[PDB]
Amino acid sequence: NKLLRTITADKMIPAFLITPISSQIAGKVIAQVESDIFAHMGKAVLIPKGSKVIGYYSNNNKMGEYRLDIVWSRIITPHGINIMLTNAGLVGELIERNFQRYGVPLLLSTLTNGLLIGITSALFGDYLLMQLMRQSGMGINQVVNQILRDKSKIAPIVVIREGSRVFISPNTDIFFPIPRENEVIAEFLK
Amino acid sequence: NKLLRTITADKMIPAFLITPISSQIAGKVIAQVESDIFAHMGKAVLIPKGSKVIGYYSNNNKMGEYRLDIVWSRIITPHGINIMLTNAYNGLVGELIERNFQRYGVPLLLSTLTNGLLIGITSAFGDYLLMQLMRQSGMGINQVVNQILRDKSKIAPIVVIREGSRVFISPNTDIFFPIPRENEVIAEFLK
Repeated sequence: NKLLRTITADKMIPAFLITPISSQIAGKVIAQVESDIFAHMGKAVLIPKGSKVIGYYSNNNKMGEYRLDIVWSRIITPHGINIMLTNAGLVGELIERNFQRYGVPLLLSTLTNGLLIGITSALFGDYLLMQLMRQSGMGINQVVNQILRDKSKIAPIVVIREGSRVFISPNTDIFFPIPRENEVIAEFLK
Repeated sequence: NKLLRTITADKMIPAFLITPISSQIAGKVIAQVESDIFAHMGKAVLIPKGSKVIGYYSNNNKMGEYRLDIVWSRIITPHGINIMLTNAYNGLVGELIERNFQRYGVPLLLSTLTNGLLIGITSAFGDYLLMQLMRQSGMGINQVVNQILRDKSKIAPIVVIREGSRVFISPNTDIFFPIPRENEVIAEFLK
C-alpha cells in the first residue's frame, strides 16, 4: 500500500547547488540530489541520485533581517521523469498555490549541509551636514548611535554560492504515484 | 549675591576639541572655549574665551552599541586660574562618575553636546562554513544567515571624533564659581 512509495516527513534529501542564490535578485535555483532516496517502506528509489531539483527563490527582509524563501517546484530524474511538487516578481504566486492547496507556506524546507556564504555590504560630511542642520544640540552618544543604527537599514548583499551543500526536507509525507508518460504529480498527505 | 557668579544649568559653552577622542583607547581630551561665558546675572566673565577645558573619556562598549563618557574635570583660563570641576584611565573615569553620583546623585556634572563633530568610523565562504558543519548541521538557512549577520553587529566599529570637532559643554546644574584664591576656584554645583 501507500507507504511503499512515500517519503517520510523530515527525510533529509542531501543536495548541492548548481546555481547560486544572490540576495538582491529573486530568481531560479537548481540543486542536485547526492544519493538515492528510498521510500519509507520497500526498496523503491523515489528520488534517484543525480536528479536535478528546480526551485524558485526570493529575498524578503525588514532592513538587515535576512529572509530567503525557496519553493522547490519540480524534480527531474536522470532518466527524465518529471516529478511535480508545485506548478507554474514570479515566486509569490507559487507560495499562494501552497498557502491554499495546503495551508502551509512551504512544502519543502531547505536546511544547511555547509553553505558557502559571501556577505558584502552595499555601501566627514554626510555625517557633518546632518549635525549642523538637523541635530545641533544633540548629545554625542546620540548622533553617533544614530549614524550606526542608521548604517543598518541598508540590507547587506548575501550570496549563497554554487557548490553550497543543503538538505531538502519535506514538511509532510509526500506520496509519489507511479509515473505515467514521464510525469509524477506528487501528493502531500497533510 | 550668588547669581552674580553662577552659570545657569544648560548654558551652552561652545568649544572645539584640540585632542581627538578614539573609541578603543580611553584617555584624556582637551577642548578650548570659543567665547566669554557670563554669569547669569551681572557682567562677570566666569569662563573667558580661550580657556582650556580638560576632560577624561572612556568608551563603555556594551558592544554593537557605542557609549562615550566625558568627565570634564578642570578649566584653565588664559591667565592661568584653575577652575576645579572634579578632582583626582578607564577605571579613573569610572570612579569619577561614581564619586559624582555619590555626592550629587548625578553621574556627569557636564554634558557634551554636538556643535558639529568630525566623526571617522572605520570597520572591524571559507570561514563561515566551518561552524555549519561543527555545530549547526541540521538548521534552517534563514536561521544560519540571520545568526551570522547578528553576530556581525556584535563587535563594534572603531569610532574616532577628530580634533577640530565642535562641541557644546553644558552644565547639568547651576555651577557657582567662588572668587579665585591663589589662582584656584573650587566650583560648587547647587544640585
